[PDB]
Amino acid sequence: LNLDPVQLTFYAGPNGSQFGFSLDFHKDSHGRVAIVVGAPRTLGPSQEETGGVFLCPWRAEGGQCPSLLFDLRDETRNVGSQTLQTFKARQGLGASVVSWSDVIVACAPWQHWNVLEKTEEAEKTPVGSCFLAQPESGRRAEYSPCRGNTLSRIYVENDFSWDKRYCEAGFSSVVTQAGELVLGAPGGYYFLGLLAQAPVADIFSSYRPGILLWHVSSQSLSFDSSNPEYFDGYWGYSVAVGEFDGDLNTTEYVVGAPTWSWTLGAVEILDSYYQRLHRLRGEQMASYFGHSVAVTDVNGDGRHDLLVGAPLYMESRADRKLAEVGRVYLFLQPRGPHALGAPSLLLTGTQLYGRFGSAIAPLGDLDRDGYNDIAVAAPYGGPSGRGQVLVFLGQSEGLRSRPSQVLDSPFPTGSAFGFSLRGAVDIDDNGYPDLIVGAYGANQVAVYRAQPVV
Amino acid sequence: GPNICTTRGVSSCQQCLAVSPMCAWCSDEALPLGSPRCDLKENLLKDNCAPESIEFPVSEARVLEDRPLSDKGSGDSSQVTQVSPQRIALRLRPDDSKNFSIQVRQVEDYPVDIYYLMDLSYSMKDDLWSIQNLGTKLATQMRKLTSNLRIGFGAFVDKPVSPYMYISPPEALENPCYDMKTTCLPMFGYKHVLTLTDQVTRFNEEVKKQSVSRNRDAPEGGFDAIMQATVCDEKIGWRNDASHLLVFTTDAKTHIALDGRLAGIVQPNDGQCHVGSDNHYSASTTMDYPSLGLMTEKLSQKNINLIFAVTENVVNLYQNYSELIPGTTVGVLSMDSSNVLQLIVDAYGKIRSKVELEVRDLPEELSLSFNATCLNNEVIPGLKSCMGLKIGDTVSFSIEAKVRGCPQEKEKSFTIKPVGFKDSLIVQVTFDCDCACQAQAEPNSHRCNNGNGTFECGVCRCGPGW
Ligand SMILES: *[C@@H]1O[C@H](CO)[C@@H](O[C@@H]2O[C@H](CO)[C@@H](O[C@@H]3O[C@H](CO[C@H]4O[C@H](CO)[C@@H](O)[C@H](O)[C@@H]4O)[C@@H](O)[C@H](O[C@H]4O[C@H](CO)[C@@H](O)[C@H](O)[C@@H]4O)[C@@H]3O)[C@H](O)[C@H]2NC(C)=O)[C@H](O)[C@H]1NC(C)=O
Ligand SMILES: N=C(N)c1ccc(C(=O)NCCC(=O)N[C@@H](CC(=O)O)C(=O)N[C@@H](Cc2ccccc2)C(=O)O)cc1
Ligand SMILES: *[C@@H]1O[C@H](CO)[C@@H](O[C@@H]2O[C@H](CO)[C@@H](O)[C@H](O)[C@H]2NC(C)=O)[C@H](O)[C@H]1NC(C)=O
Ligand SMILES: *[C@@H]1O[C@H](CO)[C@@H](O)[C@H](O)[C@H]1NC(C)=O
Ligand SMILES: [Ca+2]
Ligand SMILES: [Ca+2]
Ligand SMILES: [Ca+2]
Ligand SMILES: [Ca+2]
Ligand SMILES: [Ca+2]
Ligand SMILES: [Mg+2]
Repeated sequence: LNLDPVQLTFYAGPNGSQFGFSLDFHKDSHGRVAIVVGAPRTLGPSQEETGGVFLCPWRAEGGQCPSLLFDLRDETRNVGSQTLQTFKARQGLGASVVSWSDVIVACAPWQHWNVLEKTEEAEKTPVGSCFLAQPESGRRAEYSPCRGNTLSRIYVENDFSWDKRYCEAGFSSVVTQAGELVLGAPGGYYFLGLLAQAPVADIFSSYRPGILLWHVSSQSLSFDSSNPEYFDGYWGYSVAVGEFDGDLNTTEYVVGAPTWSWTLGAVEILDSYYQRLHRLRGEQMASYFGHSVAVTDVNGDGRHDLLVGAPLYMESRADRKLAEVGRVYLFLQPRGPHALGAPSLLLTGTQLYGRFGSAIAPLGDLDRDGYNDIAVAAPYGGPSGRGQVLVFLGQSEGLRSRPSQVLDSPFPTGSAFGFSLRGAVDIDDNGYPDLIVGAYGANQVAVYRAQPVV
Repeated sequence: GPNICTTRGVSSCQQCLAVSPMCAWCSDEALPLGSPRCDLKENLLKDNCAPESIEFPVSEARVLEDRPLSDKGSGDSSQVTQVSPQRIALRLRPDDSKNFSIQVRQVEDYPVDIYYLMDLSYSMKDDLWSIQNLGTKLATQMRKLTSNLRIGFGAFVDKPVSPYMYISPPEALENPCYDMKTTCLPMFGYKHVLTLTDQVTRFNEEVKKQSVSRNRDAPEGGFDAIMQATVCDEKIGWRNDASHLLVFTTDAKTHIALDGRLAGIVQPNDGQCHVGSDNHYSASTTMDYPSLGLMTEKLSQKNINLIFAVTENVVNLYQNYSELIPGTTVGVLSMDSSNVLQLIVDAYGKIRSKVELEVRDLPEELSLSFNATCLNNEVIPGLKSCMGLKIGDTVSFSIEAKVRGCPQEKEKSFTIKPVGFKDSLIVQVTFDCDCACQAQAEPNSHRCNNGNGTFECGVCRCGPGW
């Protein structure tokens, strides 16, 4: 409602770097808010795409940002009569970024990995990898839970069970308030999808440079399966955390699987032990139900509610014709121990191929009426197809069926305005939560500041 | 007695006709002061109104093009008529309605294009050997139904990029089957092999030189191939006046839109042709898979009938996709594609077993109603689609147009076309709301309040500005 669409702030990065593919707010040890931005196609040392991360200080004028430097050199270690290899070429560093405390977690879902033993090999595959940084101290660490030293022959003999060679860890990410990094890996277990959890502190204290393969005893990966419903389900395309069991000492995980059960799609709520609590099933095949998930309490009963985006949902129209527009589903958590029922609300896009639901950002309380609100992106919506972000306000009964405000893309066509979102943080310290929108197609980030209500 | 035409107490000839389709207007001078000039045409002549001064438009509907339905689609330069009449002239007065008929025929011996799009992933290794004579055998079977057959061939696997593609060792790029004891082709997304031609033995010989490749993940990028085979008109070689059959065969799941992000691909599919002179899809590694809605748009745009010829283990999958892509047919494929021939013949018959009308550019104020006549002269009210038809059958529909009031523009036109058909009925509408006596009005007439008014159709109207 009260986001200022007139006086925006623009940060920008190199041309063709996809600056703004991922973003998040970041507070230093002194509470000073900044913006971390991922640029998965930034050039490395050998003039080859490797990705990069930027840490943008807050300035109402915007402008350029300094790099958050990580190691971009390929590594090699000859140990145990084997040869370990990391390949950072086109790894996509910055394809996902997230901030917790004074720590940044930038991930390269397509960093490749191989192991050589004489004439055999483990196969050069995208295990993924995440880079962790404490900017103030300069501390650095890594986390690649899917690296293995098993050879190709073994997987074949064991029928490709527990095959984490194509995890792409870091595809999606989130950090619990307790400090536990949860990575989505939609390619784990031969494209079934897995989750990988581990405390940030243990990642840092157990990491040394050059080891490549090391143990993180406190980590916890999810489990393989033989159920064909999970095949090619990309379990971990998106991830979020919340409280859905009533026990405040336990943290529950929300996981998106947009191709679960033959492209039907599903979202699953789990405990920290990956034991399934609930499962929301897609409404339409190939709609990519689960592409984006969000957790926030919208009706002000203290119980987190769940939002799921199906950007490719095809709405029904006259004369038996369908129209891809996208759709978002709202699930309100019931009082006490009960199962999440049918959707409480269906928000559907309007612009053809607009992909309404591609991103869903909790905004906090934007208008300060006591109910938290959200923002939904249509990266190719709007009358011009340039992109659109729609705001929906919370209410006692859930959300409003119509948007209170619409942000049209200030960028040219193809900017993917809204592909990434993040809100619920006050960057200018005016008492109102603000919104940052990414447009990787234009290599820019747009900051909308919330002002008092007119 | 008094009726709605008089009791309404109209002011002009235009307002008179707008009351009801039955009203009329008398523009004669010699008319009593008490007698109304807006009444039934029977009452005006009864009151000695000059016949030439009577304005009474009648809603009509006369044909302009009424070619006869062709008995054979063979021969000709596509001078084949399959819809009659092809054009009519409609005239409606306010709030009236007129009906008319249209005939549609599933012409016999109509040309056909069949493009064979085949999965050549390693899972289809034994399927290639069962279609080496398909071209000649398929010619023998379609020869019974059409004298103009053209067939072509294309193949696909998946996006040649990690993780779909094996990238180690270096030998695995040239030979994906390197770790085993066989050679297979380097991986490829989609490659056009044979343009639609009537030389069926070119199909056989091109097939006999094809071999499979090998990729990692079970779902295959066959939807990229469906898009390119649809939007690359000149390269596949679809004919303007012919049935377009796109036979899609596979034994596995398929990749869909937004899957490409597991290879670093985020760019949406633009729906444009990207098959160069090398006959390979060049946007395979840079452009995401297409969506079901975008596929439907280009399939409907190019009049392509998609046929999912998949194995038992994925029929339910593609039967559910077929429902999200109307006009699509599904058939069950044996584990070696031995029955692909009868599968096609049955699909072509099922395709031409329906006639569904479609309306384009219908004005807002116009509403249509349909009554179908399928099978043996059996009327089916409120229906605009027949089913269970056979080649050579003929159906007809009765249509009624109902206009609401009078629009601004007095001439518009819309089209009635069956789904997938070339010919169509064009309806030229003309809204007759005005009176001919308005074209001979007297602005600033001496008869109307010392020139303060206008005299038209035998009455004084207030001029502009008043
Ligand atoms: C292609 O599309 C078809 C049609 O949509 C899919 O088939 C459906 O699959 C779903 C899920 O597997 C089925 O839903 C289940 O229905 C069961 C009862 O169905 C009865 O009624 C139908 C009416 O036609 C009969 O055909 C059927 O034989 C039964 O008599 C319920 O028992 C299920 O509920 C249970 O499981 C769910 C979780 O899924 C729980 O939430 C419930 O509480 C409960 O425990 C469920 O509702 C549906 O019946 C199927 N329809 C048909 C016609 O078969 C295919 O799966 C799909 N295939 C592919 C490859 O995409
Ligand atoms: N629980 C798990 N961790 C797990 C889940 C699913 C799979 C899987 O889908 N495997 C299918 C891989 C596949 O089908 N590859 C294709 C690639 C291609 O089509 O070229 C193939 O060659 N399929 C062949 C050979 C084959 C290869 C691997 C496994 C079985 C069979 C066939 O189905 O005949 C594997 C593991
Ligand atoms: C479609 O069929 C309906 C009903 O069979 C037709 O409506 C009838 O028309 C006659 C003749 O004008 C009337 O006497 C009846 O009262 C109507 N019955 C209804 C409306 O239920 C209708 O005219 C047909 N439409 C077309 C376009 O042929
Ligand atoms: C309208 O229907 C009548 C039957 O009531 C029919 O005689 C007439 O031909 C139809 N109109 C046209 C233009 O065919
Ligand atoms: Ca809990
Ligand atoms: Ca709630
Ligand atoms: Ca609010
Ligand atoms: Ca603010
Ligand atoms: Ca594949
Ligand atoms: Mg295959």
